[PDB]
Amino acid sequence: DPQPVWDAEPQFCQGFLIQGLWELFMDSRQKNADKFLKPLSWGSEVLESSCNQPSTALWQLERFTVPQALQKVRVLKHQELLLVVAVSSFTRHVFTCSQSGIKVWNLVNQVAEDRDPESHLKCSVQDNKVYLRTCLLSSNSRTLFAGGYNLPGVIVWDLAAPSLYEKCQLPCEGLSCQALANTKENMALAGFTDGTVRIWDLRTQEIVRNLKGPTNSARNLVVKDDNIWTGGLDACLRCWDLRMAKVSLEHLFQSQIMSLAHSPTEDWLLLGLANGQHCLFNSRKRDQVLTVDTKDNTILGLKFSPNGKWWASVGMGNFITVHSMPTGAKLFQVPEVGPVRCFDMTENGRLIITGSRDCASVYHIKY
Amino acid sequence: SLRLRTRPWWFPIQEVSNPLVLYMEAWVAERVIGTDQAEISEIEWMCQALLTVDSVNSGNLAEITIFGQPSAQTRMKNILLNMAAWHKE
Amino acid sequence: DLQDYKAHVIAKFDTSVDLHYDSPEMKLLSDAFKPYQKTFQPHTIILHGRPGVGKSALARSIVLGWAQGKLFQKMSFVIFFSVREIKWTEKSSLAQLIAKECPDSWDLVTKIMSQPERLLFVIDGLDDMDSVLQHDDMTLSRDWKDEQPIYILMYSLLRKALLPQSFLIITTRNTGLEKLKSMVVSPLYILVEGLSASRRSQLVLENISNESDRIQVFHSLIENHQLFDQCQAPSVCSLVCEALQLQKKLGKRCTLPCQTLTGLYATLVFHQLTLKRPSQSALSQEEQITLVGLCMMAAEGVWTMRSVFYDDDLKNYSLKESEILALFHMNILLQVGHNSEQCYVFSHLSLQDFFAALYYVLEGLEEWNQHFCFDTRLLGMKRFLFGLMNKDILKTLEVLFEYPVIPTVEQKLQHWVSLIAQQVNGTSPMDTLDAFYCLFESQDEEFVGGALKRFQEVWLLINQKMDLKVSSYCLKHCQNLKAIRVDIRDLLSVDNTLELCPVVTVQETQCKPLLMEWWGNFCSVLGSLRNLKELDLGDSILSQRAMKILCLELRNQSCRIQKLTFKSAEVVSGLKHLWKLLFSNQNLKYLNLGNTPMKDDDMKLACEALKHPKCSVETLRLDSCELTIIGYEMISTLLISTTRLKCLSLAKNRVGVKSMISLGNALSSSMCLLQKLILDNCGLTPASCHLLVSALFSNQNLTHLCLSNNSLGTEGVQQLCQFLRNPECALQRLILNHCNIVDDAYGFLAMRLANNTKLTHLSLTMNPVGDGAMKLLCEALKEPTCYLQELELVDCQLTQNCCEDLACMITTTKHLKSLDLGNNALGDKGVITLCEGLKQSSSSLRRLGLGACKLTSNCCEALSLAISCNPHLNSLNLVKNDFSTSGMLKLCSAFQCPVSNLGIIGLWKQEYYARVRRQLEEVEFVKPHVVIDGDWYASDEDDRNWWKN
Repeated sequence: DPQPVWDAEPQFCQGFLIQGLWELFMDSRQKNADKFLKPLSWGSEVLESSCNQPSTALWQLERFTVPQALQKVRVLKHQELLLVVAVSSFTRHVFTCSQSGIKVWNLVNQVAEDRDPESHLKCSVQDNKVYLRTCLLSSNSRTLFAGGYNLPGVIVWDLAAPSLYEKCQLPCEGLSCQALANTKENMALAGFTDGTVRIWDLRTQEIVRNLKGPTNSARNLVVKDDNIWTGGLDACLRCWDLRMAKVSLEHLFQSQIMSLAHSPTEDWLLLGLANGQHCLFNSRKRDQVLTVDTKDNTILGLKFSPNGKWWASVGMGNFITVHSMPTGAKLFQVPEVGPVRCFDMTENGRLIITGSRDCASVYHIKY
Repeated sequence: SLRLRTRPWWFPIQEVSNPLVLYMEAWVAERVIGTDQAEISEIEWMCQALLTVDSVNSGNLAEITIFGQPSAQTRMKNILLNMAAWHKE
Repeated sequence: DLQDYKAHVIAKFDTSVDLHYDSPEMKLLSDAFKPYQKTFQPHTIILHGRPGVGKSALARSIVLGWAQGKLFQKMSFVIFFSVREIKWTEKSSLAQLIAKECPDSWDLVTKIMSQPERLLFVIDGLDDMDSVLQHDDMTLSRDWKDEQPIYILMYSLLRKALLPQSFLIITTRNTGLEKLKSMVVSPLYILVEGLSASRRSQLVLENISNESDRIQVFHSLIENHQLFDQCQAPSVCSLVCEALQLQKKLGKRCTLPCQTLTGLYATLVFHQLTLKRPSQSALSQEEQITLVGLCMMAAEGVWTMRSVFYDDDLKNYSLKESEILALFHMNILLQVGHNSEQCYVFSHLSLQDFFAALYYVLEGLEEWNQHFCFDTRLLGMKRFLFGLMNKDILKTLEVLFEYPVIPTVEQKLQHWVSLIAQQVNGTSPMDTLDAFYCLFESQDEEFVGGALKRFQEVWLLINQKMDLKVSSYCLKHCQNLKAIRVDIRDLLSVDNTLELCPVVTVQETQCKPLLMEWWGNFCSVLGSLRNLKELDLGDSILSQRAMKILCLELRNQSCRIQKLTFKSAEVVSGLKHLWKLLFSNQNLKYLNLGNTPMKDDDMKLACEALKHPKCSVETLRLDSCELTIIGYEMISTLLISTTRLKCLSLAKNRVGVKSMISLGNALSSSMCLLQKLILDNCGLTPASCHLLVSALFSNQNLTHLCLSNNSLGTEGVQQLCQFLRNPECALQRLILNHCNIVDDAYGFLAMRLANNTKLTHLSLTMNPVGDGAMKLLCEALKEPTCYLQELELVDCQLTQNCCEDLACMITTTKHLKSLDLGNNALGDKGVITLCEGLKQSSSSLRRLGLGACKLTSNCCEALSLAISCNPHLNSLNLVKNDFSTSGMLKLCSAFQCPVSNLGIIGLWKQEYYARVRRQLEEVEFVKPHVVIDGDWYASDEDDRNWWKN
């Protein structure tokens, strides 16, 4: 009903001068204040001034900041329905995944709207018809994982080599990937459609263990120091201990778990249900799950801040909302065109990429 | 009048157009850089900068060229200078 | 029949005898097509580099080496394609192209049978076909012997869809890689570089004039990265040296500059043009059309991304090789091609950029179209176009073209440079440095001076020496500048660095680095500016010598800087020099020395300098400096002594008991004259606070006081109220932004606020005051004998239970004019009962802050009605609230009303749909004095942030 109108957002100064020179040339051959946004300098920072505050923070409260607004700076033009987005600000790259391939973009380029990727990795020609579903990027930005529907395994790419080439296969013949995770012990794990979570040794490509649950119960998968948190359509959250290799905890929820996240610093676990309700669960004490919000639309994305003082949410409600962590109070909203299906945030907490229909918009976080 | 160098795919082409150049004594340049290449490439991956060493000068001077954004150039230069200072002592 | 083909290709490719060698670089090429990792073996190599380096020669040498041996033996067949020399719109096939390359045809049928395994393609150029792609869709070729335009088969072979499992080596340009990298499948990139930096330096050095200006011009050329980078090509270095020699020969008859590429290119082209003339005159008309057509064709090629210029293009502009060669007598627009069709390319891309820029100046001279029958790639043309605006080049053009030359684009360039200056939320340093670099190219005082007249504030990052030089050049003409900030992170960090670039020293006697003297010139320029009065060193880290030079140049008598900031800079080493500046410049009255530790001696010298009769500093910020007992004792003996200081800040450093008694003894004295005192985030205990207020009880000089982020007892609040009770207190503003004030203490404050003047401001932020204390505070404010003006209650525990009381106070007060309610849950009913009394405008309230108050879209009608008829309200905050589209539309209609006089509206407008955005734009259009910004706390009409700086 309410149709947001997209406008050419950046109009940087250099583009203004170039467009001015372009018009004069065509003007000659016929007879026969303005607002500019700050550029993303070097693909890293914006070089702006922080907002004012009513008071001064405590001496020990230095690195714990919350955002105030988001500003759009670029649109990356994928040409298919976007599914997943990843960043890894260490190398200033962006990975966008669709059902037919993964496009790699560089943030160093200063373009209002980017249509030329750094690389276009695909796998469709290998078999008769193969779809991709998900992609993952490791913490140190040296490995990329991709998983799909009809693949013979999850594809592993090396990103620290002089060339971009396929590395591993990690065999899984007749399953749909549906989830990916990585651990510090140099192991990989994935959770398929029929409830199996399989763990491979990354260096030898050898299957270490298989964990079995009910159908569609492994849609979301989070790894911690020695625990594995899983949840899906069956509306239950379970925790597996890798040592004793059975379920440890089982908690029942009133609606299907659509997204899961974990706080980097504290011991909180974030649940996003299909009725718009957020939930906080203590992963250590495990007493009771406390509901913080309510919405009319479903929730498809959830991610914590690098310092774990706030979080962001996306869904089918045309909006990207930011909430403060302590009590869950909403901070602000930013509208979009359609169902936002994926987003990601940089490690230094400066950027946020968001993929709505087939364009990935990158926003700068204003503190 | 021709030098060849591999460029890793992850290095943007926009940062190959403004290098940083330093000169130092030749006897330190080869002993600090060394012969092996895996360690050098690992250092480039960490610093997100590329470095090249040229010793064609008839004198005792060696020229080191560093590619990257200014922070990367500064960090790599500090690493090289610290290693050279330790090695000379 | 392969040996005959090998011998033929040996005969065809033979142009270099002493340029063929088993060099290490060829070996990297040869060993490149080997598995670097045991799993991975690349099948595509992309060679890229600057336009003028030897890449085509490298590809030809590859083919030659295969044709003789010692280079490639596994590859049984090698095919060389050069795409700049063929026409690429006709329908052809791969077999026809190979047969054109391979004189015999019977070999190919047997070669194709099993050779695709061992077969190599060497493609040269591939940069001119970046324009032919329609970007819509291409039909991929899977087999040869297909009648289809050749660019399609090039695309197919590029994607490994025409002849897969075959090796490719591609020679391309740096700027022709944007559309190419997505096409190829896992390539290996090789970067080709020209002659080295030292050889380039010697080649430039031998050709300079040596007329008493060797060093300055030589360093201006050598440190310019733009010029020095493309001087990698031997052709461009040859052109530069030839231009320098020409300038040396005709020393007096030349007025064009030699510090920029534009000046040198202008020298060359204009000298060659005038060589033709038997006597000095103006160009003939046909010559004018020739030159203008050449410039226009170069400009069209630049815009359309073309560098080949087929013969039909020449016929389009009524051009011909004969007249071009006759007019110039120079190697310009060289012809290549061996078949019936012919191709014409510029001798370099730099010349094409220069002529494209030159087209913009001559386009308005006459009506040229009667005689014609028709962002990285634009950096060079932009730089040349800026450079062409010097008045000497324009004088030469006026001489040649017999008519005055006033280019239209000069207003456009000046307007673009001016648009950078007037930006609402500060200026972007990248754009400022880019504009400075462009303006340095046009060595014209008038143009640069007219461009820089609206800046008034500048932020610069310096990480190269040429940045220092261009900023020093451009800042002389910013005569309206009032505040600057410089960020020099690493250039001046190290104190000593002594090295020589060549084998021998450039000059016999130097005795000083170039960096230090360029820094000194920059500092002298900063010290000579007249309207500038604030300098910030930003994040810069500076060595002793850098600080010594800066302070020496700031000591001069023409420096009128009033504010000095070091709150984010490492200047601990040169602090001694700083002190000598303090009692030598009498215009300085604000020193921000935050975050720099002070030892014993530094504190002693700073205190001794501050006591000087010649010092005039009145504000001293000293937060996050770790003082000792002796430091506090000497601070106190400074405070008692005769000083011009009026504002002191001692934030974020602990205060002991003994230091507290010393400070109190100093403060209690009647000869201490201090106005403002900031003591936030210190370690005051209830005992320390009690002793401090006991000491202050006898003071009648202090007027501002901040004690935020401290621990105060109820006895502390009682002692403060007693200090407030007595007459001659002279205290006007009080800040308690985090002290724990609870219960009966508030009563004391109300008892003090009920009947008291001279106290106009009071901030109670982040204190657990609820509705119970709100009753008392509203009763205290309701009395007519209360002269409070601003009240801040940002993070108190306030609800709707107090809201109606507020309404009454809002109606009944006569002195309060600003009220902030920051993080209080009033909800919607609390707000409606508040605007019940806010609408009637019984008072002169002028600032209301309603952010983060949990307002939905049910309260929008009452707010709209209240702000619709309330002419007194001037500022409003409404961030961090959830407004639907309809309630927000009601608010927007309320804003537009001709009765309201709102000046500041606190909103983030990027959180609403399109219709709300249109309404907000119309709101800004109807009332031009309305500012709709989300940073509501950056508006400071009166001195409200006096304690936070």
